Amino acid sequence: KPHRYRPGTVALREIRRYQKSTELLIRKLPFQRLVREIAQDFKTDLRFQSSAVMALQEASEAYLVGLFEDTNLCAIHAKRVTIMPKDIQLARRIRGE
Amino acid sequence: PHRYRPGTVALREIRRYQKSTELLIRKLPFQRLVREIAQDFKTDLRFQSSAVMALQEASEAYLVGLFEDTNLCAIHAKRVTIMPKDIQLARRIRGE
Amino acid sequence: RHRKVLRDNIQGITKPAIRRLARRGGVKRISGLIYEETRGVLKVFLENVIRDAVTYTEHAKRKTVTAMDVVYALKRQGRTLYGFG
Amino acid sequence: LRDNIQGITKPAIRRLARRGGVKRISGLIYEETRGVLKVFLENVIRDAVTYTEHAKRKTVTAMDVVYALKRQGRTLYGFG
Amino acid sequence: TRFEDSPSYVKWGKLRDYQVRGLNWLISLYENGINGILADEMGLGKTLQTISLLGYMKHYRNIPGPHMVLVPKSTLHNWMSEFKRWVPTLRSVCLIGDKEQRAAFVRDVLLPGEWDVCVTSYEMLIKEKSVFKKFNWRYLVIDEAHRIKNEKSKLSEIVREFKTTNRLLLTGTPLQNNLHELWSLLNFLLPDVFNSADDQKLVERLHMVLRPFLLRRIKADVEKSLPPKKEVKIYVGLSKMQREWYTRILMKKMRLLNILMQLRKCCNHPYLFDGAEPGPPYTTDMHLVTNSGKMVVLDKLLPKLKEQGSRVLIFSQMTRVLDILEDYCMWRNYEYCRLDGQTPHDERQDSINAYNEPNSTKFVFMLSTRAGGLGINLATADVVILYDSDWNPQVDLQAMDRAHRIGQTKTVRVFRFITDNTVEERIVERAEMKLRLDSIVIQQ
Amino acid sequence: TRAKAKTRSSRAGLQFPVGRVHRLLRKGNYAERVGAGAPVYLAAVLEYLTAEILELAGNAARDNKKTRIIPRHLQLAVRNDEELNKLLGRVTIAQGGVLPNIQSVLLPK
Amino acid sequence: TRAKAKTRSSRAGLQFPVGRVHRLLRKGNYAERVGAGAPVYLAAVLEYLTAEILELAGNAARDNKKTRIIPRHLQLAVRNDEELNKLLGRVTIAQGGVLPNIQSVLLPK
Amino acid sequence: RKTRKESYAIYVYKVLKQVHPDTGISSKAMSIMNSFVNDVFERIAGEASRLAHYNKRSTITSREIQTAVRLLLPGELAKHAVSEGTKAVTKYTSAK
Amino acid sequence: RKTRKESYAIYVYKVLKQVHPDTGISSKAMSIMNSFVNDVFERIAGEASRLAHYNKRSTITSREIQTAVRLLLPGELAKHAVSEGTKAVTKYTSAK
DNA sequence: ACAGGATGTATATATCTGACACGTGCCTGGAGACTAGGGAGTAATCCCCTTGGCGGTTAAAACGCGGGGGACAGCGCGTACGTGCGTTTAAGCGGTGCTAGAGCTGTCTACGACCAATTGAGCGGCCTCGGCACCGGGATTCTCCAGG
DNA sequence: CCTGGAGAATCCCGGTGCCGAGGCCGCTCAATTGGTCGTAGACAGCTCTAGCACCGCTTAAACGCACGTACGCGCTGTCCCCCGCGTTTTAACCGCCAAGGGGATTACTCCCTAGTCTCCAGGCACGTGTCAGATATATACATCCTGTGC
Ligand SMILES: Nc1ncnc2c1ncn2[C@@H]1O[C@H](COP(=O)(O)OP(=O)(O)O)[C@@H](O)[C@H]1O
Repeated sequence: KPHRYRPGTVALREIRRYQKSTELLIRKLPFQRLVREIAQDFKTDLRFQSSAVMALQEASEAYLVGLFEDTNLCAIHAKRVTIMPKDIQLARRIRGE
Repeated sequence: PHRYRPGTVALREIRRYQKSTELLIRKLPFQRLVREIAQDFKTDLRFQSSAVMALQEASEAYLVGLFEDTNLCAIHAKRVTIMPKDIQLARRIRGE
Repeated sequence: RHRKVLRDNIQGITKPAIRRLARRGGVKRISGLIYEETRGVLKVFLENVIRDAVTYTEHAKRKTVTAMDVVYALKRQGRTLYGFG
Repeated sequence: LRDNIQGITKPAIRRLARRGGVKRISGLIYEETRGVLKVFLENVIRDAVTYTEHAKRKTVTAMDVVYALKRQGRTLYGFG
Repeated sequence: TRFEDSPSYVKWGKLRDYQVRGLNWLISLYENGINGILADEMGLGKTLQTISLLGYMKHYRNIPGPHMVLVPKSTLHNWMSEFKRWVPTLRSVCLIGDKEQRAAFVRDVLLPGEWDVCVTSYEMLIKEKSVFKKFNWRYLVIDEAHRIKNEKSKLSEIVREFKTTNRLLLTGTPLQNNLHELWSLLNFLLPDVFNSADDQKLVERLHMVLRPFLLRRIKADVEKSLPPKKEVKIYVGLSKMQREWYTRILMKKMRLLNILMQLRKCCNHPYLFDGAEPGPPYTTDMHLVTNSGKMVVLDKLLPKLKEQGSRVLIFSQMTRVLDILEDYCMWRNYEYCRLDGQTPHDERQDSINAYNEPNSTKFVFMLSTRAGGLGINLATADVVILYDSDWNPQVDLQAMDRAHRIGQTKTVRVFRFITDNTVEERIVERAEMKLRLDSIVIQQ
Repeated sequence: TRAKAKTRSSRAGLQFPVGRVHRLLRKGNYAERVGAGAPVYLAAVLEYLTAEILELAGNAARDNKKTRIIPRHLQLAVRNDEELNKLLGRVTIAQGGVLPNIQSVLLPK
Repeated sequence: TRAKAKTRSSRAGLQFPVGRVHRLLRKGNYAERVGAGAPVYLAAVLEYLTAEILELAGNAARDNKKTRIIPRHLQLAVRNDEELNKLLGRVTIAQGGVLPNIQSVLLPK
Repeated sequence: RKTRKESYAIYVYKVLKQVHPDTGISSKAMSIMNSFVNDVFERIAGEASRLAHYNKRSTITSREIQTAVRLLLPGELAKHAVSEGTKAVTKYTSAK
Repeated sequence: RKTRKESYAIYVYKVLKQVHPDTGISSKAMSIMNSFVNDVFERIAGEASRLAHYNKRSTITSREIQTAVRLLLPGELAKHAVSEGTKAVTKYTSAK
């Protein structure tokens, strides 16, 4: 009875919205916790400047977005609409991981 | 008579060429191609033998790597035959 | 003597966040196993960058990682980042 | 000169593809591969010609080719 | 010059011998055109004084303009009840709730302007800066004035940016750490008199500068009851494992980022650390009181409390210490309940009522030092223990007197554990320095 | 007397600090000696590149109905251009977002 | 009078030229000054890397029934070791060939 | 007070005013432009130093800068930049 | 006899004779090893120069070289190389 | 296949705020003038390496043919995912409280690297030989493909 | 679904040529001494940022759930395309010879750049105020989805 959108319209609207926006998508505090946990095993008792975490987050977003673009291209190459770990691993091996 | 199945000869060639190490493009045609390309940028150009040999080596290595990536893309598409679309996909992902 | 744990920090990044990233990348439909793969990829990338940055900070004889160290690490990897000095 | 790209023959393309590790080759691969070779060679040769023009020379050297390859990220060992 | 008893317009408000003088001082300050600070501390009718001041302004003067009273969230209902019950004629409105409810309130009451007094919390004030600045305010009342004790803060700058004619500060202890904060309060009060950062060189000049805009009174001057409280300072030595961890943290694999706070959760109980606890099993036996000096003394001292009047109120600084004492109490199977900031807001009042029931079998009540709602009538306690001391002697005093309510009959005696020759002594030394400064500045 | 000093930038008709470029070249440990015309050449090249990118970014800003240039406008200008996208291929611009790009297979039909 | 000359290579026990490395470092224009121990450190690192690659190549050449190292052997040694392959991933070796590798799908069923 | 920090903000603003009189710029955009100028300067200077070493010279000159520009920039940008640099050096050398 | 040219040929030969007493090398292999040594030296020296510039110092020292090798060489190679270099510098300091 | 009904989205308008653009004051690095030294341009000489040509040979390519295998389109299905909804929670903001870690200007000082001249031994170039790699040949083993 | 045939690849011997390995010559760069000067190590005071343990609110965003639907995936049939082989033609490959440009070296000379001192004027830190860009509401418009009728 209630009006419903098809499986794929809201996805396209979200794609348009997020390709139009420029902000960051991962949450700041979880990202900082992850960064500190990773840095701790390399060296203990580290202090991070608030600018360094932002730079790391920007680089992480850019890398993930480019990877997802290439993964989508591979999935379309395989005549599919979904992206899969096969596609991600293929894209990484082509890029030269 | 005597005839092999379609694909054993190819595998033997694959093994032979992956075991060998010598160049696989004819030297004189490659040299003429290089001179024809070099004519545009400057006229009356001369080359050394080592320059042409190095160009051939680098070109062959580039082509071999591209073909490996293309074979991977064709396998990903659940195919055995490679296609120009696979070549283009490899180029696009590598960044050209 | 009391005990209580929350979660792992690799799970701190969430499936809706990964979906937002994929939408910005242009993806329409996503499989359910993409998320563990994405967490692995992000962890590897971060470990490389952090190793380089910590090496720079150790050479500087400092205890504080700086944006300049991060930028130098990214430039050494080949991912030049503008806008952070 | 002209018609020199066709000197890169179908059997040679096949040998290179087999060293790559492919089994079946389409008939339309060949002209695409020729175009790829043309663009790659033009880039490298242009950089080498820039180096030899700065050197005020008229002969291209293996060192010039190596410098072009290195600046394009394709280091070549074994020529100087 | 002013009335010495309850005015007519305050119904059933008696103004017993302190509200009258406070209201006279407030009226005199309005006439002299200088803002004031009312610092009689918890125990006197500060709310009644402010309400009666507003009633005086509304009735004897014809200036019932835009009035704002800033209060914390927990006191909103109390202030509204006082407004509606003690000066019913001064009809007032309040702002609280989510964004859509804020829009409803502004569209229904605030913008129509039929309101006279608007009462809001700090957060709602910050959220409604642009929707509140449009009204030419006449009085600006800030209960718990020590909230804006620090400059360079959002609330302080926002309240400075408001267009107001006068203002009035309500606080218990205006001076906490140093004269910089009291200068901040005075600079907010008088916009231009105290713009600078600047026994006869001190004390005297401070008193004669602070006189014109401050009041301080004592309940016992006329109340003359509620017998005094004795503070017992118990020095306690640490255990061998405590000494070991002390040395390991002091010399410098765990995280050692803030050395002072690391030594903190270590002079209290090493089981707030990692690795001090035994192996994979969590065996709650002798991995307890018998491994920390403070816990040993606590286990020695509690049975005497059981054998005597009892009802020990416990004040701590760390919810980790609260949890470990909870484990100790369940190991001893003692009647107890735990209250802190993490406790849901509704879950706190029923706990207080249960502990204050005429027949409360509960013996242990644990509260964090600052995690109270600034109220909490714990008049049924008789024993108060300060397991930890903070850097705020004023906060310690307020936690002490929150159990010193009028209802109390048995004199409450305070305990203070100190680990001698450790960082606790430093903490207490800084606290004593601050307390002496605050006393010599304000109390006289 | 002493002639009034004329900056080498205004002498060569530039807007970039020729003297600062010479100092940076000399302190940069690139070579032992630096010619007089090398900093002038470099400053002119830098000015041309900066002018091109700023003009493209300003065109994008005017198209987006804002009179200020932001990093998103810079990213839009750097992409959408073959030469600039090749020069800045491996460069990440903070707060730049991505170009609108939807593959035609995904679009409903 | 002077004592007999002792090379810094013999001082550090190395086989690579410390003096030549120092001269190249001074003349290559990497910094204004060079410490005494930097050439020694660099020569030791270069010697270690050469020893590793040469032992890998020699083992591979012995497995091929030959006593001469050739570019094929060098390529096999480099590409069969993960760390060296990462170090020389973007490097082409003349007359090296490729690693024998056939995808399992192409193998006959 | 504070340590002096140098950048290219003044010159970037002047060029922006010349090419678009009624147009502003944000602080982060200025940081991006500063980093861009620094990156291009470093790339061109490194290419020039490498050229000087290759040809066994010791002086970085206008010829080296031009060759580095032609190596770095892609084509039409390279030729326009070469025209700009030639105009600048000729104007600087003509009577000064 | 033209102008003399230097290389690491004799040193590579000595290292080869140390590690494998009964193995020889060809001219192409020697050229490959020489180019490899030049490339590694260039990379390490450039990274050390950048480190010195970042830290605003005017010297290249053992700390700069060690940090450069830890940045360039991955993992186990880095640890072994650092150990070798530290041993060599210790023997040089003790013998001087 | 076409209407209308709900839903997101763009546009106009008004408000507010904080960051950008400009002016001030002061200092430090760039410009003017001078000197001195050697780096690089310029001319001349040599000789090596590139180019151009020819002729015989033989592998390599081009071409045609025949046929089995892979590409591609179609069909069915059952399942993992996208969409909407209620519930929980953890992020984000605003606060305290203190102490260290590094950027800082200022300062001192000492030792380590640059520099110079001498001198000798290590390293490159050159010349010569023997064993290792290569190639041809013959016997042995392996793998694939058709038939019954 | 095993057999046996026919190619391909592997292994062992014997002969050739040449390139690697060694031995000398000569010089050019590295080692050895002595002197110095500045760069870096070490201290000191100020001031600013980060962290750790919390608290108090608020609310957007994450989390778990139900459900139907495109979608991924397997199986089939068709067809033609690519492969494998034999034939003929072509051009690479090889070796040899001749000619001349052009790279490479050496000797002169000068002009261009390092280095210094002096002066001053551009550029940087610091305030400060006003406009461009969020943000919030109420319209108007385009998109999509299903039922309705044909
Ligand atoms: N009706 C009253 N008039 C004056 N003082 C009172 C009255 N009722 C209680 N008190 C005193 O006030 C104290 C509690 O009030 P409190 O919460 O301190 O008010 P406030 O928060 O305004 O200071 C008690 O100790 C009691 O002695």
